[PDB]
Amino acid sequence: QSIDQLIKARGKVYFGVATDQNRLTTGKNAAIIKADFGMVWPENSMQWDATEPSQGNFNFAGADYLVNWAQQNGKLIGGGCLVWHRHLPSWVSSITDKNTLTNVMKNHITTLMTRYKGKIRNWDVVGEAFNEDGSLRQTVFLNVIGEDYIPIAFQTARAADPNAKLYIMDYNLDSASYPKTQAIVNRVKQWRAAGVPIDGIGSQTHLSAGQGAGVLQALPLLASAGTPEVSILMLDVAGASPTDYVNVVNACLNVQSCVGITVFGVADPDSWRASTTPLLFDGNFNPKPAYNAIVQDLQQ
Amino acid sequence: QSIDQLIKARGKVYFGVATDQNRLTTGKNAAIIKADFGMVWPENSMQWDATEPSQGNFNFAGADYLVNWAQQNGKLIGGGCLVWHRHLPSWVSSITDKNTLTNVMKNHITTLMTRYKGKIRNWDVVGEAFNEDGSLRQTVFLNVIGEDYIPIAFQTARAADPNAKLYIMDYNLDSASYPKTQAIVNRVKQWRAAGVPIDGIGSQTHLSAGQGAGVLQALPLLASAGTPEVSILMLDVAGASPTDYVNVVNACLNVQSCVGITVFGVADPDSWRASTTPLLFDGNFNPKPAYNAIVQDLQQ
Ligand SMILES: O=[N+]([O-])c1ccc2nn[nH]c2c1
Ligand SMILES: O=[N+]([O-])c1ccc2nn[nH]c2c1
Repeated sequence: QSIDQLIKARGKVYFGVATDQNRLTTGKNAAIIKADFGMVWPENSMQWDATEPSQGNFNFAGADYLVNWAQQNGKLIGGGCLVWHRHLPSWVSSITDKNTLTNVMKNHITTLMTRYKGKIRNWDVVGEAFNEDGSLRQTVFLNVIGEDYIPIAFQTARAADPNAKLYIMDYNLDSASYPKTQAIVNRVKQWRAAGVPIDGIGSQTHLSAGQGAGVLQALPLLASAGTPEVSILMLDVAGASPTDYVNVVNACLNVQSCVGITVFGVADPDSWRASTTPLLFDGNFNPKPAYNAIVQDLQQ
Repeated sequence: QSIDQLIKARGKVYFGVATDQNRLTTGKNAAIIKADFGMVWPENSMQWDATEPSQGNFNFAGADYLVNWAQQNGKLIGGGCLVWHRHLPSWVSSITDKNTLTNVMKNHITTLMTRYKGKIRNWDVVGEAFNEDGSLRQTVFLNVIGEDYIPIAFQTARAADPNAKLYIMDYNLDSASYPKTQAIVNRVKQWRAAGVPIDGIGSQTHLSAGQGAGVLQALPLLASAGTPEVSILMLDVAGASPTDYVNVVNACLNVQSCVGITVFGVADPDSWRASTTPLLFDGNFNPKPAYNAIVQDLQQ
């Protein structure tokens, strides 16, 4: 059975997966995505280092391939990350002038979003903006533009494509008692109360064995910020226990504003942490017990 | 135990593999390439659709990543394919003017080769130019420019980087009695007699089970064209029988002008024909029997 179909039958929008051109032309990835998943995200092809490796020199071939494949196969598309220190080329982080950085950031956002205007359901606009203690991470954007870079990014994104749902994303939001989780919720509440157009919080969910249960409490806390949507993104679980995966799915089901879940690849050998076999299909492209456990949960 | 080291000890240049950025950041590919392979090729990142998606506007992010990684890790680099109908964007195949297409082709060759001048051992300049009956394939280049497109491509490439070995590549050159095999020999002999700088013939070797034995006769026939080098490229073998792989390796060893062998990926799940499990490492990144058989053959 298709986990995307089953999650839609439970009132959710999608079960998604990260992919890119050379996954779609190898292995069994295309067949599995066509049958079992409802939304695709670019694993790498929309990051800043992939799309604007030198100023104004945009590289869209990989992203274009993904968008076209998704449209021809009737899949939703997520995009990102527009503003993320981790995939930033050196030409950006060397800028020290506030006006120039504001305009470089705006141009990067606008160019990417305009190119795919109307085709992208979700954009991850700002990623990993928080330190573990809940303060704002001191990236080039914070240091040079100041704390208004987040309002600016979201206002710019809403203008570039008013159809898209605009998300902030972060990791280590998996426990309700962790300071980072409470910090992002209270900042998003205040931003939205001042009119910043943050439509969603996306939780980059990279779990160790046994950590799925904590998401059942963390995700309702993220939803308390009052955004229209929340999502689980980049999901993988070391060991791929059925218990951990089913707990994450049930957290999604329990939270009315949680629109769906995206797993960070199809098959274990193509994972960034392949030795932890953390995905739902094995190296032979066979569904693993965690896949079947999700199916059986969603049927009930 | 490294098949590249062992083939170098037998007097050859390399045992190589095709890869690209998102293979190097996932799985165990980087570790295996570091330990066991001596040359890397771009699986996709130097093809025309990837590098020049609109006229004169070049995308280098993916290819730059691979070249940098190879230099950091002491590996040789192959590049290609500069002129190949199978990865051609639509803007090229809609040109009908001979001068314009000639200039477009020359600019594509010169721009890529200049960017990496001195860093690339081998360039595959022209690919898949022959029909199965040995006539020239009627691609946009043949239809618009005529058969001079092949001489022009090679002369342009030699001027752009005189350090690089320049190859023509084709597939189905695996049997000495197949018409295509003798046809490429006939034409390469004629082009070299006219001063065209074709340094190598690269045989894109996609075998079915039991076809390795025929390479023992086909590869010496390809070498009879008199090029300084020949190579085995894009190698994969359905079923990955040790006998097939060893026969291909011994064909290389038997042909003085054969500089090396490149396999078309690391692990089975990442193959274009993964269901045929045709590579040297399995879906758990373990070396398969064919890998160990190559090790023993190179020591014997
Ligand atoms: O959910 N995702 O797998 C995913 C992948 C890449 C991304 N970049 N930004 N947001 C992303 C989400
Ligand atoms: O040998 N190769 O694997 C390989 C891969 C891609 C290519 N493009 N042109 N030549 C190529 C060789």
